[PDB]
Amino acid sequence: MSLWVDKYRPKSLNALSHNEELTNFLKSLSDQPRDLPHLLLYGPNGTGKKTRCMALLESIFGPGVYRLKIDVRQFVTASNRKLELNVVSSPYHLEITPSDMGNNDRIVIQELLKEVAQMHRYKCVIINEANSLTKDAQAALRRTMEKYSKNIRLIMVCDSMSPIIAPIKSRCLLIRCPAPSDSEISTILSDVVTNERIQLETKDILKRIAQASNGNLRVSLLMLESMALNNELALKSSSPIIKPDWIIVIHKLTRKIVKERSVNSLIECRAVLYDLLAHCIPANIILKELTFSLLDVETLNTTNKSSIIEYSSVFDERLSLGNKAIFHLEGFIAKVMCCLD
Amino acid sequence: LSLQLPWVEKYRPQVLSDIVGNKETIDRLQQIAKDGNMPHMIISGMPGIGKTTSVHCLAHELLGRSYADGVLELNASDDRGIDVVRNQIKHFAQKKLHLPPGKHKIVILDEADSMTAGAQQALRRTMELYSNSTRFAFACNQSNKIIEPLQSRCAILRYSKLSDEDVLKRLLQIIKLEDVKYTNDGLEAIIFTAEGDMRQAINNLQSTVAGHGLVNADNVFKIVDSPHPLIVKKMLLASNLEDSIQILRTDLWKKGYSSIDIVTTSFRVTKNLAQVKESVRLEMIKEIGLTHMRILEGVGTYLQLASMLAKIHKLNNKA
Amino acid sequence: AQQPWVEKYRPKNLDEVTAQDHAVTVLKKTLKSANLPHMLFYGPPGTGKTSTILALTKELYGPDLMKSRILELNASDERGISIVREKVKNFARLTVSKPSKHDLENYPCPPYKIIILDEADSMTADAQSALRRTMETYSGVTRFCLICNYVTRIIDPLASRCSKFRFKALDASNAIDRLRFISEQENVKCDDGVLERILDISAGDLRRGITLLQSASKGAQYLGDGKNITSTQVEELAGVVPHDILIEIVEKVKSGDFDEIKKYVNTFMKSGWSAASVVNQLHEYYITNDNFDTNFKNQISWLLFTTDSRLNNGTNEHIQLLNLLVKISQL
Amino acid sequence: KRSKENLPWVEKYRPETLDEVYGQNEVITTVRKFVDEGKLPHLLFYGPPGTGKTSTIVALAREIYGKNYSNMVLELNASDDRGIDVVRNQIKDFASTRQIFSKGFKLIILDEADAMTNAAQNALRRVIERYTKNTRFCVLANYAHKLTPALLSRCTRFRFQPLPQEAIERRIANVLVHEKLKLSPNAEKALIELSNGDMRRVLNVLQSCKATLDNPDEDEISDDVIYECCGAPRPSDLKAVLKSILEDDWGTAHYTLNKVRSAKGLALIDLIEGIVKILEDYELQNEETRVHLLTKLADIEYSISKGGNDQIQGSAVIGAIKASFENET
Amino acid sequence: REEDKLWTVKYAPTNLQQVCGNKGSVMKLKNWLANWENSKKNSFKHAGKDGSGVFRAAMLYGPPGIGKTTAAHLVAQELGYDILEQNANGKHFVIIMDEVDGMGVGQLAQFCRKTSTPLILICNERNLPKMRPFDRVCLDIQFRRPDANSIKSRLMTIAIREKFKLDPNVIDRLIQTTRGDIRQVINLLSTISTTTKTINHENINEISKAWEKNIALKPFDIAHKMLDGQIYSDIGSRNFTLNDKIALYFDDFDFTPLMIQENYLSTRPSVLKPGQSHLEAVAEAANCISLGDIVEKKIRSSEQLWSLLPLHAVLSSVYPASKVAGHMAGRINFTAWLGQNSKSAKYYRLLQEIHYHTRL
DNA sequence: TTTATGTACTCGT
DNA sequence: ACGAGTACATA
DNA sequence: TAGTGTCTGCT
DNA sequence: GCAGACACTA
Ligand SMILES: Nc1ncnc2c1ncn2[C@@H]1O[C@H](COP(=O)(O)OP(=O)(O)OP(O)(O)=S)[C@@H](O)[C@H]1O
Ligand SMILES: Nc1ncnc2c1ncn2[C@@H]1O[C@H](COP(=O)(O)OP(=O)(O)OP(O)(O)=S)[C@@H](O)[C@H]1O
Ligand SMILES: Nc1ncnc2c1ncn2[C@@H]1O[C@H](COP(=O)(O)OP(=O)(O)OP(O)(O)=S)[C@@H](O)[C@H]1O
Ligand SMILES: Nc1ncnc2c1ncn2[C@@H]1O[C@H](COP(=O)(O)OP(=O)(O)OP(O)(O)=S)[C@@H](O)[C@H]1O
Ligand SMILES: Nc1ncnc2c1ncn2[C@@H]1O[C@H](COP(=O)(O)OP(=O)(O)O)[C@@H](O)[C@H]1O
Ligand SMILES: [Mg+2]
Ligand SMILES: [Mg+2]
Ligand SMILES: [Mg+2]
Ligand SMILES: [Mg+2]
Repeated sequence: MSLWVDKYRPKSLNALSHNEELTNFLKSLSDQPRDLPHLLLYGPNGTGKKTRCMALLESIFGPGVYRLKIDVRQFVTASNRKLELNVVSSPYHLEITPSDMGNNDRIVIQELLKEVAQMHRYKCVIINEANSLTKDAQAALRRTMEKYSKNIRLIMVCDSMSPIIAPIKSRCLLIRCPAPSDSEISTILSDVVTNERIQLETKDILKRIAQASNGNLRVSLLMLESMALNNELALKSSSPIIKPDWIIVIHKLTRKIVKERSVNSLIECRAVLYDLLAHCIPANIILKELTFSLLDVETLNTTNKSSIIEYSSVFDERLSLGNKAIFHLEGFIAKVMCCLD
Repeated sequence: LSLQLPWVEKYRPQVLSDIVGNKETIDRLQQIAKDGNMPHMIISGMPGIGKTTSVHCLAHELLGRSYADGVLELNASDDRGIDVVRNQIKHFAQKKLHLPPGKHKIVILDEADSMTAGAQQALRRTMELYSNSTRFAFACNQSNKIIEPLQSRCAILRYSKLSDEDVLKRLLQIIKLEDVKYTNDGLEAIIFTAEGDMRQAINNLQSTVAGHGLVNADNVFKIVDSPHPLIVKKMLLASNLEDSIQILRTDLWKKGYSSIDIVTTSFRVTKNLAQVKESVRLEMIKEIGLTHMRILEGVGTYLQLASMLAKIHKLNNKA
Repeated sequence: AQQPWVEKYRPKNLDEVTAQDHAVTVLKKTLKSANLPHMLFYGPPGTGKTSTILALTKELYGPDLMKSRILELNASDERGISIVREKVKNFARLTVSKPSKHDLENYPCPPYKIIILDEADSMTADAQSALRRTMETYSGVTRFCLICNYVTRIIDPLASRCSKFRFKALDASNAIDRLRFISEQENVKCDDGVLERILDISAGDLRRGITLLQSASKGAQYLGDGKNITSTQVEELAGVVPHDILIEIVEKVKSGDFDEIKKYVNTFMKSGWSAASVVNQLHEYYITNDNFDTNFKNQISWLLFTTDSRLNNGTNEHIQLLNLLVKISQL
Repeated sequence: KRSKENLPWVEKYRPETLDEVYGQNEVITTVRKFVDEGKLPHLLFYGPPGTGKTSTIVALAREIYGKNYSNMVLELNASDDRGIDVVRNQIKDFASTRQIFSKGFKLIILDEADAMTNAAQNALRRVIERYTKNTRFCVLANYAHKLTPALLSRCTRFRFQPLPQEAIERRIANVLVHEKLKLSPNAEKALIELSNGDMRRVLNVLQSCKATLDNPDEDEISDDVIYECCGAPRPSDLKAVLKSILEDDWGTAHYTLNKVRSAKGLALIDLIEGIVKILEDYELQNEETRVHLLTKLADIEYSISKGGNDQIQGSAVIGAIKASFENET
Repeated sequence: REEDKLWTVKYAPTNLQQVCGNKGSVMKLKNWLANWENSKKNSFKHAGKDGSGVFRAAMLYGPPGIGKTTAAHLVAQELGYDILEQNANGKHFVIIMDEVDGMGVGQLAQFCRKTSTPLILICNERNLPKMRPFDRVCLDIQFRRPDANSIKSRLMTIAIREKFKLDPNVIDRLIQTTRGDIRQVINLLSTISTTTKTINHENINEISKAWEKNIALKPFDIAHKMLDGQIYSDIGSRNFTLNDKIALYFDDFDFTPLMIQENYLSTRPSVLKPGQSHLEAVAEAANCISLGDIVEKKIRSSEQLWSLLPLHAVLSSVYPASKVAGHMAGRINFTAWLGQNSKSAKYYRLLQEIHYHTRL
């Protein structure tokens, strides 16, 4: 693929240079694939958890695992709300992600598991974004992977278990994929720019990219591609870091909040929130980085920052227990302006 | 064995004069029975106040001894639908029966509040077509579900709660006709336990007389308890927290009242509460509904109710 | 073997159920008799409720009879009010299958069938209300069993109609024998208290402890040096934070500077350690220590409880732990 | 199936005569004088779960009627469908037609009637009113808020009080006589505070205790057997935990609570209700202390119902109690 | 038959002089019907002064019992037409079908588009979603609550013919009590005159208290009523109680809480506490909207706890507007979340459309 | 949008 | 008569 | 052609 | 509340 993030992706444990202790543990588990428990890989985003799951599969299932395909099935729920979530099929392993509307994920998971329960011989299943499960598909898994413990193996790819209920953690193995420090991120970026052709004026550009990414390999590779295209394959230390329009408008919103604590300012903040939620960005990370932006302003005091993080936690639990994403964000911003004024 | 007929139909009124309550509606019905040209009416309100027996007595006075020939008793008990009810209304209205020169065929639709919009809009057409031959009648628990044009093309005679005088008069009539010993304490106990309802009052009186015999307040209390809204209102308006907690436990936890019913009654009482500032009522309702949710996931612990009352007193104390 | 340890050492018989004996003795003496009541198995996950009920099913009727005398329903299939009103009602309405001469000769074979609803707390209130008289109407021909790790979700009538058997959590003291037996049977080496530390890490769940022991064993045969398993390996495999990082976390907290605290919080979150473990470790450090004042201990206990309760309801671990550190820094 | 003794104590014993029902003495004598004299109205039986509603109505049907009442009395429950179609077909045909077995009136049992729809109740109230001459309706409901007020007003309301100590004592004496079993006074007291006014709970615990003993005969069940079989914390244990929380430091109390939980596998939640129950009779000079105690304990049990780490929740209980009592002065 | 007939049909308007109120719409319909043949000879190329020539069919709406059907019949019969009803110039058949909203709507709209005969539609709601096909295919003749003079004179005539005393200054209360429903006024006069032949100002207050023609408010009317500082004051709360506020919510309970959240920011509060700024009042008000977010999540979930609907009123509609209540600076704004949800859902659909296309 | 349970309705066989 | 597809209310 | 006064649609 | 339209008089 022309994209830079996915060309340079390891295809086995020996090709994995992200970490060594976790590679040792993965090949320790792969040494005896017979007694393999249900896995749960967790960590910050961009650590290659999907890649580690893949490389473990080829360590266990051998070659040919990356020969995936796309299959279409039909799903029936209450009334006649037809669902056609796609399963990413392949020989041996079958891959599917519960990226439904978040209301009827039970039927898809149950149907796929009961269909693959017909028959080395045990079929592993990985589902992504398992944190945002609706607490009911987890209830289905709680029995499905308990009874089908000799034919189906289930692997969790999620960034946290805080939404995950206790039984799922109980009947699964908790292994952690950490994010690397700046130095080995700079090393892997140097390896990449050695593989293809970029002339570097100074080696500090990769360190600055690693600092900007804050522990994310996919973000680092996308940033490297962006700088390579913008600078015509000639990296320069004077070139500033490229930030998303999302973070840019959040920064402008924070500056607007701190410069004017008025109701009208809250109106344009609500308009920006409308547009950003229309850009299909989950509101939890929006609130998280918004609060981190409020805590990264020099003129803020310590009591104001403490109140900001308190309201952050409160509206975070409110956002977790709710569906209207705009309500909690608007309330938190109103409380922030109230605290500042 | 075969029982005697219950006190419901043993004393259901047969003529319009027997019905007690609001004098204006009853004597209007009597005057229009004397006249004969009865207009279409929608009757609504709280149930058991004479919303159907008054219509039956009016129909009896209108149609004399030919009642069975030209009265179509309809209700939700038999069958309801659009193209069943409209078919039966069309069949009944198209019956050329020799009525008296100043009389019509009265049609009674008891409990038509739950009727569909299509059935009501077809009933409008049947009215505007056969108004010169038949005149309808609606008795419903809530007129809000009825479409607005139906109430537009009707003589609305909504009733209200029967006062203690009407209930006392009717109960004294039943007592004198059934040879029941009574006491003023028993009478007022029946009045409070009636909640302004005839059927509940006669049921409590019948239970008391066929049980303890003497109609006193204590025997009525043994056979039936005080309504929960009053006790819950006393709960949510008490001064101290320990008094509220002991009232809660002794009156609604040692008496077997379900916790979800307690919280629902608290919500209704606070929503229909007076003499309290509006914002105070709103915040009390907010926290009572939080406790309601807490009961709803499955946590029906008595301590949830205790915490609800504790937060009620915390908000009442104004920090 | 060919399949994991958790389903390999499941109690086949009633006597194999360790820790829980107050209900196992009841079931054992009900095996001889036939007056089996309705069972409500409630307790923490991994306490062996499913294993106990499967053992009871095997001992009551034997492998042949349970196929046609046991009905299994769970969240893997539909649990709506229609399914409750039709399938369960029909199954309880039919007569019992005739026991064979072989089954009656070997097994006691009580003349009733058992319908077990594992994860019964997930049923709707309407379904639970509908499934009330199916027990009493057909009690002479069948019995019901309910398994649910939240007993509070079960409504009052449904909980009353069944007998409550509380499956206590398998702590270090009660479940040491089972883990030890697994250790000598699988030839897993324990140095001084590795099994005890593993039981301490698990929140009363033997399945989690067996999983950590299996992972430690996997590492042991992968190294292949035949060396004694240390507590460091099993604590690193569990995912708990090393004590020195906890000490420097406390040092940063005692400083009170917000900027350094936030920077170190970001440094800690890019490591990826779970915030629940951090809350637990801060708890066992601050509560056990004596230098902190009583009011400070009460405040930090309340704050840790609030943080853990919020972490149970999803949310973001970064915000929760950063706010927790800020709160405990300003006490 | 295979003799009546092959049944649980809840179901082996079930009253078939009105004299075998204790506790609700007022209700039972009132309905007895309803049915013997011949003035039984439409009934509404309201009470807690497991307080003898359906047993009472079945015994009433057996007393009034003959043994063969299959076509005489129709029992309707949430186990089968109870939509408005059921009311308009089965109830309609049953109440409309005069009795075929005899020439008397009819009785229809609306068991757990609080689970039917509003339209079902709207049709059912008129079903009751039109055909009340030859048909009576008895309403069994645990929640009165799911019933329309018209259905409340039609039938006379019978409030089933929770069964007091006397009813439980006589019933356990009867089942001990029937099953040839002996009980210690502390064991039956523990049954009194554990049953929560339910025959089902006390009978199930008694059956579990009978199956607990190695020899059912010649052995007496004690309160320790009650506590170990039901997993109920001992009152002395609960008061010791509360005293350690209220008088010791944060290390001693935490160690004591962990040791108590680990020794007998006690549940933290049941410990919470034990402390709460021993806390109402504790005099508090500060009213806000009660507020903080109630709200903090309520949040802790809410978290327990949602689940989580047990030691953190136990220390949360300790901290809530200590901080609230710190308000004392 | 005689002397046994309802007042609403025995005292029926015989000509357009007898009909009272909404007279401009009466001339509009009369000129439409008189010039319908002129439009037919013109092949519907262009309209006239009133802009009704191009319209193939006319259509009426308004409150019930205002005289839409009566005026249509009288216009048809005075000009000379054959009245015919297909609802569920003298020799020219005119179609007078009532209750278009009582439903097929697409086929009826097409039949209105192509009709070789005069056609009149009578309904009560135009802005209904089912009436969207009738947006640009029928004339917009609009009736309303009529003036209290011609109906007053008609009631004088009816009363002096029926021999019962009344006062001149009763028409205003009669019209406003019945929301301008003339038929209900006739029914009220008949009903009262059956017993009380002295319907005057001394009794009209109990008459109104017994005969309020209560009607559900549209969302916009709900928002304006909910966002009023008078009804949350001590004096104004007694007239419009909390129960009425809860009852006001249930009229459009799907759309009520979205409207309150959209415009609780654009209103200047009038019940501000000492020290309560407009920004601080919003912060508490927005907190309750997030508090009401949990209730809406639980009600419309797998549990389906619809007994909690009154709770969603207080947390999401009443209390958020109870602290910022006052005169509004601008206009009622319709909620933009519904438009945002549709735009985001397609963007969410586009998010997973190409992503699965390029997955392999 | 929501999301099962229930009721309703008419079309079709 | 009964079953299936569609829509509405759920205070 | 332009002031009052009131009813109505903002989806 | 913000216009927009429909009268009455002028
Ligand atoms: N005003 C009254 N005077 C005498 N008996 C009355 C009166 N109102 C009701 N009853 C008695 O109530 C019973 C009939 O109740 P109904 O009038 O049919 O109830 P309802 O008022 O129509 O309410 P709903 O909505 O139909 S349940 C008979 O036993 C009557 O004797
Ligand atoms: N008392 C016990 N003795 C022996 N093994 C046990 C015991 N309790 C639990 N286990 C082990 O725990 C593992 C899982 O047991 P389960 O029966 O699934 O517990 P559980 O109560 O069903 O957990 P759930 O279903 O998630 S609530 C198996 O490997 C069992 O062998
Ligand atoms: N006074 C009593 N005397 C003897 N047994 C009783 C008494 N009250 C209740 N029981 C027993 O309680 C058991 C269960 O109660 P039931 O009457 O069957 O059900 P219920 O009390 O009506 O409550 P629900 O609706 O079934 S949850 C019965 O088997 C009876 O044996
Ligand atoms: N302007 C009026 N002047 C005199 N009487 C009227 C007037 N408007 C209505 N009425 C009376 O009220 C009755 C209502 O008749 P309709 O015109 O059918 O009512 P409507 O306005 O069409 O409302 P719908 O279609 O029935 S909901 C008439 O038959 C008259 O008796
Ligand atoms: N050791 C490594 N060498 C090269 N690329 C890596 C390595 N680890 C991760 N990556 C990159 O990470 C990308 C995938 O990351 P992903 O699995 O999405 O992380 P997460 O699962 O945390 O979101 C791949 O495109 C791959 O190029
Ligand atoms: Mg009635
Ligand atoms: Mg299980
Ligand atoms: Mg019962
Ligand atoms: Mg009309």
